[PDB]
Amino acid sequence: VTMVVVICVIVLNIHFRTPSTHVLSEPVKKLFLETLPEILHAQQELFSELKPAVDGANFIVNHMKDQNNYNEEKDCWNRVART
Amino acid sequence: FVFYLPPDAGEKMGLSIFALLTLTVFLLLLADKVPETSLSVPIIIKYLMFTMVLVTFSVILSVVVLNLHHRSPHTHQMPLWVRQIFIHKLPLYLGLKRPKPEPPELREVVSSISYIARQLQEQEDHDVLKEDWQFVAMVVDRLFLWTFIIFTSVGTLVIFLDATYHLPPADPFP
Amino acid sequence: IPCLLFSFLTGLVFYLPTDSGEKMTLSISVLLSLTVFLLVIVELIPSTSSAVPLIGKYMLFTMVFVIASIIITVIVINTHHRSPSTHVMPEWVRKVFIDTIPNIMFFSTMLIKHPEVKSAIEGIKYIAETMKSDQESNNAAEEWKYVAMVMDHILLAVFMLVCIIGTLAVFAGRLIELNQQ
Amino acid sequence: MPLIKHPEVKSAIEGIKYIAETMKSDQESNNAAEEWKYVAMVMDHILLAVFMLVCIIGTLAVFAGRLIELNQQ
Ligand SMILES: *[C@@H]1O[C@H](CO)[C@@H](O[C@@H]2O[C@H](CO)[C@@H](O[C@@H]3O[C@H](CO[C@H]4O[C@H](CO)[C@@H](O)[C@H](O)[C@@H]4O)[C@@H](O)[C@H](O)[C@@H]3O)[C@H](O)[C@H]2NC(C)=O)[C@H](O)[C@H]1NC(C)=O
Repeated sequence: VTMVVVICVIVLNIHFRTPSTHVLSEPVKKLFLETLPEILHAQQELFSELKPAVDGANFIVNHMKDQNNYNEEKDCWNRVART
Repeated sequence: FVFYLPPDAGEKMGLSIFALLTLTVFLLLLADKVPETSLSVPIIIKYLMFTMVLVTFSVILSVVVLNLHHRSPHTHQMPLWVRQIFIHKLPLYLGLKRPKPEPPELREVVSSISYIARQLQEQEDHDVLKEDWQFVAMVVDRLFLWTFIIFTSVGTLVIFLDATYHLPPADPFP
Repeated sequence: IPCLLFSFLTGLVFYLPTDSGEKMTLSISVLLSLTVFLLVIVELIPSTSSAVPLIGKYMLFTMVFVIASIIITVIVINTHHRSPSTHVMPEWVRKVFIDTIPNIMFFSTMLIKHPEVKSAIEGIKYIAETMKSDQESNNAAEEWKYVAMVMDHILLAVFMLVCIIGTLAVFAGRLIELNQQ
Repeated sequence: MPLIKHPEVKSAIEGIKYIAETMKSDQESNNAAEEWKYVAMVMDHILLAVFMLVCIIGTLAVFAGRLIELNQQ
């Protein structure tokens, strides 16, 4: 039971690893997500007013992209923890 | 091993304080075995009280770590000395590295889009101040793990060497 | 010594933030530890009813301390989770916990009219107003959170002070007499 | 259960499309999650009924024979 608690602590450390805290190594990711899962189982007056809109739209798009990358690496760590 | 648990798991108290509860159960176990005299303290009682103090200190340090982790980024500002010690200096000695390298109709649309952009910028700034506190909490948790390991090893070795080297006398009458 | 160790852990729940979700775990399981240790104390100490012993008074003080910490922690958690819409912030709480607590201030924040195009314009506007309303609710939620945090900072010091003071009041009255003897 | 094509405008349009497809995929994944959630809720209901029935049956059948025997003699 003591060893299982230690295992649970390690698995929870693996599960809650975050992009801003840890680096997902490619050998680790390839080992724990491919191998072991298989083994186990004018035109400027307009632009004077549209430039803030275009810049803001680009910012929102980049923010969504960064959040999606963050989330995807989070599910990658979760899948490693499950394996 | 409570210091290796993430703060985001929400299980540090549920582990350390339940270890304390189990230690109380073993105190009940020994309550009917030890001598009741007061001339000295049994070494096994010394060891049990030492282990209880260790677990009690694990709870205290875990509470400090969780206070650092869940610290509101807006109402609690980082002192510059915390930033200097726990982000730049001690991570290098503890083996921790942060991955971060450090028309009337259209006018309403423009204002709205700028409002979303500004709100998202504020969200990123608040996030950054959040991860600073969280990284300080992690560093303070790796330091506390190492000092807990050191204190545990030193105390356990001292008590066990005191116990093991107590031999019967080879002479019935010194 | 175990009673002292359980007593020192009682006030530490007031250093635990509410957003951890482990405040009542700590308090209730310290109570469980005390309750289990009651078996040890009953097994060890005399069972007499002529008068209350000093150990009996210390055990009762520790238990009442843990109960008070549990009650006040529940009050703190209730204050932390007050909804901005249902529960309006009274002015007296704001004055006494956001204005008159200026002691330790490490704190802060004390012609294209197609229906589809018009609908897109209105949807963007609606999105912005939605996020604005969410921010406005979060601000008052955070005000209540600040009040609960201030209450926890006060009560941590209060509880550690009482933990020292009650123990000294229980034991010094006889320890000083023995030193004089 | 007019023609103003420019490298920064095209990025905004493509990113708006990306945002829409992102919340489309998120909605699909979320719905697939609520399906399993509905399944787990259904097993919770069935096993609540089953466990209360077994609790009643065990409170009765263990004590039934000796209580009726004492009623009779
Ligand atoms: C187990 O318990 C025993 C007691 O129940 C312990 O026995 C004691 O051991 C000590 C040390 O060996 C003895 O003390 C010694 O006594 C001799 C003899 O003293 C006599 O002769 C001298 C001569 O000059 C005289 O001056 C004295 O007054 C006596 O008449 C001394 O020479 C030594 O210096 C020393 O004092 C005890 O006498 C002895 N007690 C008994 C009752 O036998 C035993 O050691 C314990 N075993 C352990 C701890 O392993």
